[PDB]
Amino acid sequence: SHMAILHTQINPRSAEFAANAATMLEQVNALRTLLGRIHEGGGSAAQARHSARGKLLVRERINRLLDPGSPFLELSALAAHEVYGEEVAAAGIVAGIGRVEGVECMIVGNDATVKGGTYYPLTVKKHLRAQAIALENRLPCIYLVDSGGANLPRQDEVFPDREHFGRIFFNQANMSARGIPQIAVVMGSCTAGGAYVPAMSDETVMVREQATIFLAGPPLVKAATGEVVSAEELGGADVHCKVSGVADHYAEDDDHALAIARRCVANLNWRKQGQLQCRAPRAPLYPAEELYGVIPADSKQPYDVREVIARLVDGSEFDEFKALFGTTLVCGFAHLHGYPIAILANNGILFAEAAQKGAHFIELACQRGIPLLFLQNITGFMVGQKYEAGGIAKHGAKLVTAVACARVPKFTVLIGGSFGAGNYGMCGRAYDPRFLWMWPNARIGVMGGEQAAGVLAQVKREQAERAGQQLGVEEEAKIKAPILEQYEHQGHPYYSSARLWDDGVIDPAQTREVLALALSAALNAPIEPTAFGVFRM
Amino acid sequence: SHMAILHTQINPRSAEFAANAATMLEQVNALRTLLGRIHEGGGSAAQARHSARGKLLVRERINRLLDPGSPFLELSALAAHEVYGEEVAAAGIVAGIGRVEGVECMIVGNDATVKGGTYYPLTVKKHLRAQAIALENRLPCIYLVDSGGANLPRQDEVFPDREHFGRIFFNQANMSARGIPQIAVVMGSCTAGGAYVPAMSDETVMVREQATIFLAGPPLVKAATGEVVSAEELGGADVHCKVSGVADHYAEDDDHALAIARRCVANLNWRKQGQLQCRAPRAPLYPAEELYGVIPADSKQPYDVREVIARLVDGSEFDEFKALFGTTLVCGFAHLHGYPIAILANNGILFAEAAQKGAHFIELACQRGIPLLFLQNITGFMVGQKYEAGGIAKHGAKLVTAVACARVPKFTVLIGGSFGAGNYGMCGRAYDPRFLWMWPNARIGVMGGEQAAGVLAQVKREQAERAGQQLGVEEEAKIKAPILEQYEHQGHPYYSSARLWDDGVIDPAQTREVLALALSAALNAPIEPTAFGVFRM
Amino acid sequence: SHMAILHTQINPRSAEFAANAATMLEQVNALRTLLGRIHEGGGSAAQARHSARGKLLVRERINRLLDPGSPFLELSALAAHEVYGEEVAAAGIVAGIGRVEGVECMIVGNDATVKGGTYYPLTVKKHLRAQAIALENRLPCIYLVDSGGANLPRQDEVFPDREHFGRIFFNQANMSARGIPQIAVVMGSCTAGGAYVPAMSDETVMVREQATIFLAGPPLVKAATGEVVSAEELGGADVHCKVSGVADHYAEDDDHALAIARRCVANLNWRKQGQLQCRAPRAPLYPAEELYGVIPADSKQPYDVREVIARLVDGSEFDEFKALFGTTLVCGFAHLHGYPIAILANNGILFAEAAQKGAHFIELACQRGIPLLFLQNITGFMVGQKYEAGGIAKHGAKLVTAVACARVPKFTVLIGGSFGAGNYGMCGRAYDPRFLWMWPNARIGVMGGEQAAGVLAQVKREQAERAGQQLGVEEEAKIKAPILEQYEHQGHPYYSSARLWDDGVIDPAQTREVLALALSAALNAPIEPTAFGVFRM
Amino acid sequence: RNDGWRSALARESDLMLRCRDERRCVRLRHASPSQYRLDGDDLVSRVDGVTRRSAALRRGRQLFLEWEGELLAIEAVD
Ligand SMILES: CC(C)(COP(=O)(O)OP(=O)(O)OC[C@H]1O[C@@H](n2cnc3c(N)ncnc32)[C@H](O)[C@@H]1OP(=O)(O)O)[C@@H](O)C(=O)NCCC(=O)NCCS
Ligand SMILES: CC(C)(COP(=O)(O)OP(=O)(O)OC[C@H]1O[C@@H](n2cnc3c(N)ncnc32)[C@H](O)[C@@H]1OP(=O)(O)O)[C@@H](O)C(=O)NCCC(=O)NCCS
Ligand SMILES: CC(C)(COP(=O)(O)OP(=O)(O)OC[C@H]1O[C@@H](n2cnc3c(N)ncnc32)[C@H](O)[C@@H]1OP(=O)(O)O)[C@@H](O)C(=O)NCCC(=O)NCCS
Repeated sequence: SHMAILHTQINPRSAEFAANAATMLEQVNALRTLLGRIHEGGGSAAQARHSARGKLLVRERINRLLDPGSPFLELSALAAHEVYGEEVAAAGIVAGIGRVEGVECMIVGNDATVKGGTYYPLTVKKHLRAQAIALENRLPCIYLVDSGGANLPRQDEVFPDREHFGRIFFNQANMSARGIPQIAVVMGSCTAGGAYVPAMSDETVMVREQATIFLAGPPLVKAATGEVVSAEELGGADVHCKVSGVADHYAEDDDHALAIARRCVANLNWRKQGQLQCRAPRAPLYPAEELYGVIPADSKQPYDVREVIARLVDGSEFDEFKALFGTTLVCGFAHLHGYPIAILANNGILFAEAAQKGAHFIELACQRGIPLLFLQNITGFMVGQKYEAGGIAKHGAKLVTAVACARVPKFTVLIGGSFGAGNYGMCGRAYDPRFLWMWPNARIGVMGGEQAAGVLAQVKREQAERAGQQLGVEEEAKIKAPILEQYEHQGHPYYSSARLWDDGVIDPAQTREVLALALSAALNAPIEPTAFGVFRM
Repeated sequence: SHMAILHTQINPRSAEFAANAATMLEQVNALRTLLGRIHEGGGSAAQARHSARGKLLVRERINRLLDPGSPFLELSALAAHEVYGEEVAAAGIVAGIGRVEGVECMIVGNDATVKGGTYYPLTVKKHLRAQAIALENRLPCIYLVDSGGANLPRQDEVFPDREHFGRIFFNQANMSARGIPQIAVVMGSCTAGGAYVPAMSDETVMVREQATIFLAGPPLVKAATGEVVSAEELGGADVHCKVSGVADHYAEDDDHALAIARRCVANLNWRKQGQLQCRAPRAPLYPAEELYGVIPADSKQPYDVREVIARLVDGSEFDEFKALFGTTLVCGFAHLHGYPIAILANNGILFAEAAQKGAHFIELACQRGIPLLFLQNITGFMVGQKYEAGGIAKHGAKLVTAVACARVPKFTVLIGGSFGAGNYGMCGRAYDPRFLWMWPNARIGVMGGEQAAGVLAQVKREQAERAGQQLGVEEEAKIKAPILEQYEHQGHPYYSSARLWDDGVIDPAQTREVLALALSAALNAPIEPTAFGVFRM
Repeated sequence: SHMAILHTQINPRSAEFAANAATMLEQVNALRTLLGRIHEGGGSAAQARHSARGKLLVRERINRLLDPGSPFLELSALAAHEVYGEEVAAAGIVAGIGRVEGVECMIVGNDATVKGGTYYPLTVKKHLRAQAIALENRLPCIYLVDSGGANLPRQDEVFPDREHFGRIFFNQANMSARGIPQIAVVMGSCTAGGAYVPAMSDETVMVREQATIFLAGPPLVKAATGEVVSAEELGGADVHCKVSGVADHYAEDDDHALAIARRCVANLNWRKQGQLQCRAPRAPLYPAEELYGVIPADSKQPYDVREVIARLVDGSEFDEFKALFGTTLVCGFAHLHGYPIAILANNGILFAEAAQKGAHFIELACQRGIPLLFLQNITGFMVGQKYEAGGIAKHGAKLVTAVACARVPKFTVLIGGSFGAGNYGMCGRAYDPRFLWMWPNARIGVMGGEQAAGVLAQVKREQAERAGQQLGVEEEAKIKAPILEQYEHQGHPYYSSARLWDDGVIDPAQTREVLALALSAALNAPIEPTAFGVFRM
Repeated sequence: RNDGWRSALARESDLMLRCRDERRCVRLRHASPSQYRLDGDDLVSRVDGVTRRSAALRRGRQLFLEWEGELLAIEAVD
């Protein structure tokens, strides 16, 4: 197959390469360091006042529970960044997937250090986003419960609604019914709300003289028919292991508690149901590092996508479909760490033939049960008068139908720009790809900065035009200023990962290995057959 | 619904009208009197020598068997018309659908008068095509057995291959397994081959001193190890009813035999499986006989098909889809005698637009489980340099994937011309429409008469031109003249219907009543959900 | 298992042995030599005129596309032998089963040299029998398209009916829906008809400045409203890869084109669905060429079939069921190249007992999902008066339902004679065996030569005796003359295999080799549970 | 079994090879399954009663065949 090879056209030594690769690497270091700040949790401050109580820290608990040197894919680490008034580190909940007794598991634990471990609106959002990845990929769950309650001041966005707290219990009882084990490890307070996480769980573990599961803690209980009782007596470790039966395992401390936990995942009789014709893994043909310089620094500067392709696929072998047709979208088959995959990567605009090309590809992929890989870098659909009269509307629709209905495993990664209709036609957040990721250089928004200020301000002088007046360059310019800056702000990865519009910002030169981890993980769940809606011909 | 109404634009009194209606009705009376000829069987001659044996004639046994006054839809009457050297009326076997004990049943009996009832090649194709209609539409079976054997002189096209004789037994045992009762009433000789028809059927009836089922009749058995025995001693009615067990009911004679038969269909605990939301049946808005004058007499004369639609649907109400797009193909919903139907009638040529229009429509009906009705009057797909480079190829193809895949009841009536790719894209013989019928004015061929003489003679003078020669007006006019007529003749309904390329030529004026009958009949069998192939976008 | 052994009774050195072996090996050399003639194509003549155009020859395209050194099972090569007036080698289409990127695939390509590669009647039947095998056994399909049109002169047997061209597209889109990939490589012209083969196929490949897909070529297109255009501009390779979208891969030439196709089969993510308890493959105990002398040379001479079995099964191990009962039919289990198979071979006549024995076996075979092997050498059922009054009829029927209803893979090989009822009770052409083959010695007919000339002339003298006279040796001898010779001709392998009544004639000593290949290849698709009709006890 | 098996004719194997710098599409049509067998790193030839064994072994898309002192390499055309 020395024909399906992608021979590069990039010189790793060029000056222009070193230029891109430069500001790229900076971007990455930018992320690097932030992610470190977030590792601190509630700051050395109470974080140390934690270990004080003889409690192991969050991320420490995770590394102890994991398998010796197992990898760990973390989710939305930039969670709640510069979102709430105060600093709410990774939204006060660290979640990720990792090997635990030879099983790819979904793990979630609260950072008791971050504002008392309570649930801010996004803590809930992150928690629930985890149970999704969990139900969607059949990964058993391990809840390392150590939370206050729900953040009392912002309850309006934390208690009522459908996808608000309590939907945690919903997904939970449903996961235990669809046979995805629900394991609970209580290592702190667990008053009211989170009191159900361990109550509603196949198996539950408590740390003595530290764990506490009660509906109303002593503050609330005293505020009841008086009564003043201590934590340990109301709902301590010994009360629910020897008396009520809300817990199942009596652990002597944080380290014991996790060890007990491992054991549960051990008697799972678990077996993966995914199924692909995976082939032996063979590395790419170009250092995945070289990606740093393939991606231009000048945001709207044309580059060839196949370059990024050649540095992620196995042996940089890639067989291209409708090779020379609506080339704006590149489509092909290849393998990634064994797992075969079908790719759809943007390469520009997106005329009508590009979506018919892509919709036709998704049919072949969905017909062979091969995973889908979307690489977004779309600026939008070519507009025009003949273009619109040509059905760039209905054909675009053709694409989205195919994407929205495709039931094989979908994976998306933003390496350019998610803008307008494009985001949807390329499996954007709303199409439930098993995982959605974002590169440091990529920006997302309904449409360009000035693009929106363009129209938004245009109409203002169209309504003010047939109103016997006109828009003076003084008011129009004050109409666009606020927009031109807003857009630039909410188009940035941090802003995005901060609100969970993606499961995290990643290292461009690490992509290949993230995809392998994911793909494999999603094979814990059967590749279901696909049923398409009506295609608007 | 006073808008879904189709107001006519034709004048029943116009002269151009009585013009067409004239030549139309002339054709129908031509068929009418041909049919009477074929109801004669093997000619008054043998036919009478039949009743002499005390044997009820075929077409009589039938009418005796049906329910008082029930209708009867015959299949391919013009079967083997002017096909074999001699005459073989309705190919020695009559078959059709009629109510027996309140069940729509498939019935087939051979005409012992026609060449001794033996199976000529087409007799086999008929018997078989009957069991298809029976399998596909879930109709129990009544085989009124009275044949010699297989037309020995022409065995090479009656014994071997997959769909030759013996495929009869195949179909039977299968239908018997899919729970479609298989009944048999032997009213005559039944040697060798047809010896299985009764041997392999759920319930079996024989006429005493008349029926005989033996693997080798005495001609064959004497040529075996000598021995000379009579027909009734070898495998008579009493041998197989008291001794062997090859039969189950001892009938006194033809009248009795059929009455015994009625009773079997009596305890079939039979229930229909289809299911549509049919409504109260309301008649058309214009006399169905007005069609005669709707169809122009000049075969190549353009007319509006809605005018024929208006005369078949209920209350001449028709809801048109993509009203004004690729108008070359008209599509819409309506009802026919209650039952809801999705229509597709040709109206001219057929450029890309028309096909997409039609594929998108099939999607809609396939999704609601509404039966499909195709009205063929197609001359072909629009040719051209641009029309080709635009995908008139891949677009015509989306149409056929759609047609071929549709699993709801498909119905076809040829009211114009079936030529080229047209025939396929409109559910032609090859797409399994549950039933396929032909008008007497319609003509079918791979292409027009001279159109084929055009190219077949064309290449003759391009092979002979890059050959240092040219074909003179005298050699090219002799290569085209025989083809010019070959097509004219192999394009006529009788030519067609004689070879079973359709389940019969019908009366333009009864189309609606036939379709009504067919539909209902097709509802003894469930409406399947449809799965589409890949659509080349 | 040193007892389930078959100890031969044949002396390889015997004179009588080399006797049969003599004329056997002679018949095989007769085939060997015709086949060679058939690989000539349209003959050295135009065959060279072909390579002229820079086009690889059909059988070559085939060997270049196959796996290095892979086997290849050809299909009906004697196709249309001396059938039409002219010589249309292998019916202008070669097709068979072979490895392509490790998948057992169905390949079909036309011989541009044979009468312009146009579709003759048998061409269409061949092309369809390939897609039966492909749908029946779930084998991905590669059509190497390079055909003219449909043979215009004989259009009435090529265009209309269900079984005609156009059922090619039907089968195609259905297969695509069933998930049996559909690939097309156009390497020549492809006007009108064949124009859909590429348009209706998951993936499509074209050779530039060679391939051309247009509904109406220049001849027919000038015949439209004038217009004079070249073939490559009308529907060239560049037109359908850059502009229209009716193609997907742009090939530089035949060799490229084929290697491009391989790659598509490469990412099929294909997996076999069959599944038996196959075991270590062990070879026969007697050289499989010993067969040549096992089969007597005197057609009507009895031999023990268990002898042909010992040279096909693994380690000539065969456990016989109903050992000594209705011995005219040998029944047993064995393994063939690992795969476990249930055998049914004829040993003479076929009394009622042999059918009951045979039915009861199929039942065992069907309940354990063991594939079926039929060895046809039956002359018919035993006639007589007490034999018929004994139910030989009903009983022979019991074996027929069982065969027709048996849903595990069935395989038939004609090693003697297929005559009458026998052919059907022993899985003949009409009972859909996955594959059915013929030896050079075997003969198939509705009945022996004179046997039919017997009855046929017989009634001729009975209708003429109850008419006041009789048939003198003068006219009776002139009535049997024709029949006697017609039958001898229509019973010979070449006459059969020409009309596809079988998937070809094979080398008696290769039998085992074909069977293993076949078996393996039918495991690409699942062994379904079986459901019997009602058994007339 | 890549023995080039075929219906009734002889084993066919068309190989698009390349040694030194000259490509050849080898047509291997042997009816007598013998000629050259090969085990381990050695090609054994039954050249008319006189069996001889010349070393040859493959590595990647390249096969080395010691032919007359020389050690030529053959690989597949693309
Ligand atoms: C959870 C609890 C045991 C904390 O124990 P602790 O380890 O001693 O932690 P502290 O009391 O020091 O709490 C420190 C932080 O927790 C925050 N906090 C705790 N519970 C909170 C709540 N429900 N809402 C908002 N903030 C809360 C406080 O705002 C405080 O913030 P600060 O560090 O910036 O000053 C205690 O706050 C408690 O009993 N809360 C009950 C929560 C509840 O009843 N929730 C019901 C709603 S589901
Ligand atoms: C069928 C049979 C009982 C006819 O009884 P009948 O009512 O007296 O009719 P007749 O014998 O007068 O038959 C008249 C016609 O039948 C035709 N016929 C009957 N069986 C035929 C056969 N098997 N093949 C060809 N023609 C046959 C004769 O050609 C004759 O034609 P003709 O009128 O032009 O001279 C008698 O022909 C018979 O015994 N046939 C057995 C058929 C058989 O054994 N076939 C085995 C193949 S599956
Ligand atoms: C197919 C075609 C391109 C041939 O190209 P080519 O490689 O130059 O081959 P030639 O033109 O030399 O054809 C030679 C033979 O093809 C035969 N032939 C080609 N198409 C034929 C057809 N459709 N019907 C009958 N014969 C045909 C000719 O009879 C000729 O026979 P001959 O060698 O005994 O004289 C050309 O014949 C053509 O354009 N035909 C179109 C076929 C068509 O339109 N069919 C539609 C029906 S679905």
